[PDB]
Amino acid sequence: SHRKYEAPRHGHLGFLPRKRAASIRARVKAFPKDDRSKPVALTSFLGYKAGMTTIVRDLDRPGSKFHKREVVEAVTVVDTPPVVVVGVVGYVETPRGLRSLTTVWAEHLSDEVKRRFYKNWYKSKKKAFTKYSAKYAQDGAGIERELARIKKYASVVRVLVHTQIRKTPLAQKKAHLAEIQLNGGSISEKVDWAREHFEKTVAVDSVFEQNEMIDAIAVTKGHGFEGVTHRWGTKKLPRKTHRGLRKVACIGAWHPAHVMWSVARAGQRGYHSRTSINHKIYRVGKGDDEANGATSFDRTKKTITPMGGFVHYGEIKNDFIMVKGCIPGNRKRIVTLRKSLYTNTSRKALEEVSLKWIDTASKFGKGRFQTPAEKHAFMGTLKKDL
Amino acid sequence: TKFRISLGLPVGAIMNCADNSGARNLYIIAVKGSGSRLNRLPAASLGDMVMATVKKGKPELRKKVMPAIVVRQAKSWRRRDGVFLYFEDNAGVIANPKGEMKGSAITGPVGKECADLWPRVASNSGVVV
Amino acid sequence: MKVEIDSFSGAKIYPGRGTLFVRGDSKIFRFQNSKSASLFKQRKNPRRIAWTVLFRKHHKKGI
Amino acid sequence: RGITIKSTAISLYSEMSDEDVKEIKQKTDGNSFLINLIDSPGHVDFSSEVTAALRVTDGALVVVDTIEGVCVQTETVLRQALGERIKPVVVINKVDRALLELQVSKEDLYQTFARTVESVNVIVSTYADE
RNA sequence: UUCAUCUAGACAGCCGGACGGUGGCCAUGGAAGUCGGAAUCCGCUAAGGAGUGUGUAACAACUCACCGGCCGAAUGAACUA
RNA sequence: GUGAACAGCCUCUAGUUGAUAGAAUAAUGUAGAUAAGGGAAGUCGGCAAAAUAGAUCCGUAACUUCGGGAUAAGGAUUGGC
RNA sequence: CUCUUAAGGUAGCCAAAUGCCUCGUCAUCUAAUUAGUGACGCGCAUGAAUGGAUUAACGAGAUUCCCACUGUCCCUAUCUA
RNA sequence: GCAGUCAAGCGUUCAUAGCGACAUUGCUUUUUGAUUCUUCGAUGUCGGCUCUUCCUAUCAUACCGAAGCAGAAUUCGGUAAGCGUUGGAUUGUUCACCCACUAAUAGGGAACGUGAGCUGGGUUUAGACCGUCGUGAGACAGGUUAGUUUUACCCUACUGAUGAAUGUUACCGCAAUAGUAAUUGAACUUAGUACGAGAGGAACAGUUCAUUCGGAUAAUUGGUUUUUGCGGCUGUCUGAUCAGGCAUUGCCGCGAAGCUACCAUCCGCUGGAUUAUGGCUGAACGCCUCUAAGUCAGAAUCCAUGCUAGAACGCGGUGAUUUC
Ligand SMILES: Nc1nc2c(ncn2[C@@H]2O[C@H](COP(=O)(O)OP(=O)(O)OP(=O)(O)O)[C@@H](O)[C@H]2O)c(=O)[nH]1
Ligand SMILES: [K+]
Ligand SMILES: [K+]
Ligand SMILES: [K+]
Ligand SMILES: [Mg+2]
Ligand SMILES: [Mg+2]
Ligand SMILES: [Mg+2]
Ligand SMILES: [Mg+2]
Ligand SMILES: [Mg+2]
Ligand SMILES: [Mg+2]
Ligand SMILES: [Mg+2]
Ligand SMILES: [Mg+2]
Ligand SMILES: [Mg+2]
Ligand SMILES: [Mg+2]
Ligand SMILES: [Mg+2]
Ligand SMILES: [Mg+2]
Ligand SMILES: [Mg+2]
Ligand SMILES: [Mg+2]
Ligand SMILES: [Mg+2]
Ligand SMILES: [Mg+2]
Ligand SMILES: [Mg+2]
Ligand SMILES: [Mg+2]
Ligand SMILES: [Mg+2]
Ligand SMILES: [Mg+2]
Ligand SMILES: [Mg+2]
Ligand SMILES: [Mg+2]
Ligand SMILES: [Mg+2]
Ligand SMILES: [Mg+2]
Ligand SMILES: [Mg+2]
Ligand SMILES: [Mg+2]
Ligand SMILES: [Mg+2]
Ligand SMILES: [Mg+2]
Ligand SMILES: [Mg+2]
Ligand SMILES: [Mg+2]
Ligand SMILES: [Mg+2]
Ligand SMILES: [Mg+2]
Ligand SMILES: [Mg+2]
Ligand SMILES: [Mg+2]
Repeated sequence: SHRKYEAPRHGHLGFLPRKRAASIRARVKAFPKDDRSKPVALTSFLGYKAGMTTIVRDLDRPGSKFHKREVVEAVTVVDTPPVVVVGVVGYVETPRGLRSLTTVWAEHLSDEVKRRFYKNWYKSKKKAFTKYSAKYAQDGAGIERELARIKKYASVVRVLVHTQIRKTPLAQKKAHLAEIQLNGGSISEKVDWAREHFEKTVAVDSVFEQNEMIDAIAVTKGHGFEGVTHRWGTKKLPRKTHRGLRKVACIGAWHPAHVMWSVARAGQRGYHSRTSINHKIYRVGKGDDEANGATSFDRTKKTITPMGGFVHYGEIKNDFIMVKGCIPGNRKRIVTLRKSLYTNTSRKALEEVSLKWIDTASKFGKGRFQTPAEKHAFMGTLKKDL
Repeated sequence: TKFRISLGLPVGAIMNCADNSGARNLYIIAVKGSGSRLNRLPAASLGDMVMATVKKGKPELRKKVMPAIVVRQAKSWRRRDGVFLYFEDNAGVIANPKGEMKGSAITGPVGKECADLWPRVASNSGVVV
Repeated sequence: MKVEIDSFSGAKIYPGRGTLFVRGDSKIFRFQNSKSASLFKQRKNPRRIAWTVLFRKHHKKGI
Repeated sequence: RGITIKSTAISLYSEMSDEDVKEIKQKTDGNSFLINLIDSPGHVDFSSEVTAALRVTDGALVVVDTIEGVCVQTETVLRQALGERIKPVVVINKVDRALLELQVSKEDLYQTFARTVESVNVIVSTYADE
């Protein structure tokens, strides 16, 4: 017989399987469509989620009941140190998909990126790329021919870049290596861009701008084995239920005489690769620029780092991208931010935010003070110091 | 017309009658503009128009359904400006389907969004928030 | 925007922080945290709770 | 509602110049006039108060829309004025409407006025006694 | 398969006429071909129904049967499986 | 000892330290709890849970077999020195 | 006025744990009630120690409503063993 | 139960806008019958809750054709199952009825889906009362009350999780295949405009929100307390103090972290081909004709862009590859 009461399905079948991602770094499965008139530029960047805070900004939304007055908005801050270009990968179009023709790496690789190629760095002999570095003996004749093949072929060109993770407070110490597609015309210039940029750093200012809508690709926070009630949002069974109530009552009809893929069942929740789109950047702040967390209306000399440091992450000392709302992944986790795959014109994009105030109070509690100066000015003299 | 306000008055809630129409409380039975979902109770927020009955009040106001407008919520809700606020009690005013109040005066404050949504409630209100 | 003042303890309230309570007499009470909110609902005296700025002023602390 | 349901009297004071008082084919004296103005209702459902208004007055301000032209009620309300021997003066209204909506370029506006007056004058011609 | 039109000009196509007795009789508040019952006539006729429809309160005004003008060779209808 | 008390809790004499253990703390369970706003809208059904609770003082209805109902209901107080 | 019995259900009571029709009719209770209560009674098939009716008090008896109360639920979440 | 053919008539005229008699042709197996083929060394028998999928005989939403379509509203129909289809009073109930919101509260199957998923209100053991029937034991699709819902650790299915082998190991990639997602409403403006005598009353474009769903996330707010973190309190014990033990976490207030809440916040993409349909040229059939050749636009459709997984016997590139 019929369900007797219609209700929307619990969970989304397009996010299957709900398994652990194969890597702690989420894969960028699509890059922006290449427009061969624009200059050569990175279409993505590599950063690490530091934490969240709040801001105040005037809402610029004509037609809204609440236009031109102040809104408090949550923002996620991602530490984004400049990425070092260490390679170049070419992809030629084949009737079976894209295929990597060849990859040309930089002459000298830092131990940070070399650590990625070892599971046991402490006892290794660090022989990686030592014969490859000999390819640059006198003129790099093999290298220039290898790049020439990329120009003659390889309709898609990607640079191999790695995070400068020793600049982050993370104890990881091992960089994350990823391929970023080079958009912009004249593929030959793409290889010229990559070859010129070997061993060179690329800053987040050259990828992202204020007010830009970007895509967050990250592996969500893992939660281990989870019951159906929280994994899918299924209704809790009554208290009277025997053998437990945090279950799905009917997992299938008699026929088909099988459990169907569409039935919510217990398993791993989280640690999934997600690509969340249309998150607006509110800040592209600079690590060397003291008073990061200040705005044109505050001017107070305070960095973006909250009082006592970002909880579970540490202090931010590099370039950071502040996005509106939240992004997949937890603190300290590698995240990749890419360009929007389309041109969004809906007055939520193209809306030019100007921050009025940034919350720098401690996230380690019910923070009362933005800066240590304010704490002294409020409480006055203490017995320990001050 | 209104941003989403944390619902704190599901169907069956009894709130204080805030006008001078002679009723002492309103018993919510439905919410205008409420959605549909299996097992989900329709719930009212600040400024919402509901259908209500008079449980205590003047005898001719009782035993019949009438529109009401919620003027105080008492359930913490979040404005866009970050302020989580709530009143001391739940309170609404009897009104016609067109939003015009049956009574002539307000006892207690009135929510900002309720005053914005209903000019008659705003006009009969004193201090707001 | 403009920083408000906790009605119970006198602590500065920054945008988005704490809670707001409108009494039946329409009086506004802004609380910087659940501790101050709970103490106010418990009806403790700010003059008597030893860490509030009003207590410190009444006892000539800090000045 | 947006409609007129009654006929309310209002009194108006009007000063003018000497040069147009000379342009009057009526025995007059002075330079000031007093107007007793009635706002009749347009609906046929309230077409009795306009009869009361017409009896208590002597002139009729026949307002005509240039968009809709001569309507059924303009037919009716002017007929009763002519039955009471009321002299009508016609004003063509909503010319702004025709100039933003109909986009009449140079001659269509003149022709609408021409057709309007002809249709109005037909009404007074056949319902006027000698 | 059967029956019809057809170089003395078939079908289709486009164009012209579609009258007079006469607003036929009776009814109808009005009924003039065209709300109705009945009468389904005559004359001029290449031809026109006491009308094929639209339409008017009723007239009117178009339209169609009907006959012609242009082209010149096939065409139409009803059935069978 | 607290306490009206052989109630519950702690201690003195006496007795025992006997139940296979070690490591983590997934789901679902068993047992114990808490939860903003609403307050039975859940459900066959207030099932389960919560709420009340001791003592002192005030006050206590309908009905009644006059004996009760009755701790009716409804209230106020309680520490230390 | 009849047919008819041993006598033809009296006092009482009822859609009652007894009424099919039936979710009976009216009133009240609710926003809405096959529930509850108060009435009516040609009552399939109520009824007088096969005891009728009414009863204070009592009941881990069945049912209805109200206040309070609360995760029963909106809508789930967290913690401990 | 649903759908057709003919058209005497209804529909002011007018068989076919919408209907449609007398007849007649069918379809379906959510009705109930008919039968007794399977099951009596036993397929757990109603209803509700939960959850998934499927059908379309489509209530709403998308695009349209027709009207006895002026507007609005409404009615008939087409492509269409993509996406929704509720909260409650009574009753075990399915069903029914009413209140109310809603865009709508469409109909159904999946062993009349679903009891080693629950519950047990009903039916349907044994106890008990009443009415009727019976001399009686007892009977009642008559009413009422109480009445044990057992087992998974096996295989498969599903959800997750490892894993030998391809020289080894490590990194960066491709995407065959499989899945897929967004839904709907309100307000302002157009505009009191089109239309209409009037009453009334749109629609395209644009803007701000909201509903349902989905995926994340904890800046703030709320919850959570074994942080047994601080403080307070009771009883007892350590001679008193200080400091503490016990009261199965002794209780109370606050409480950071983590987890978590439409109880909190953010986000949820755009190109083509098509269906119905409306058309272009143009015969068949000197005319006509959206159709026959050909062709334009066009739906919540389909396929793609995008998102998820990465074939563990699909593949590529790249680094190092055991002086002993
Ligand atoms: N655009 C435009 N609108 C006009 C003009 N004149 C009148 N109107 C519209 O016509 C409507 C009716 O006019 P009003 O004067 O307000 O009232 P009224 O004409 O008396 O109508 P009733 O009271 O019902 O008889 C108004 O609401 C105007 O919007 C005009 O000149 N231009
Ligand atoms: K059997
Ligand atoms: K917390
Ligand atoms: K102690
Ligand atoms: Mg359904
Ligand atoms: Mg049980
Ligand atoms: Mg914190
Ligand atoms: Mg339900
Ligand atoms: Mg907290
Ligand atoms: Mg007027
Ligand atoms: Mg006629
Ligand atoms: Mg004692
Ligand atoms: Mg609660
Ligand atoms: Mg509460
Ligand atoms: Mg209450
Ligand atoms: Mg209920
Ligand atoms: Mg229910
Ligand atoms: Mg109980
Ligand atoms: Mg008492
Ligand atoms: Mg009593
Ligand atoms: Mg009797
Ligand atoms: Mg009876
Ligand atoms: Mg009764
Ligand atoms: Mg009830
Ligand atoms: Mg008896
Ligand atoms: Mg069996
Ligand atoms: Mg079985
Ligand atoms: Mg169909
Ligand atoms: Mg079954
Ligand atoms: Mg089963
Ligand atoms: Mg079972
Ligand atoms: Mg039972
Ligand atoms: Mg007997
Ligand atoms: Mg969630
Ligand atoms: Mg001890
Ligand atoms: Mg054509
Ligand atoms: Mg064709
Ligand atoms: Mg593989």
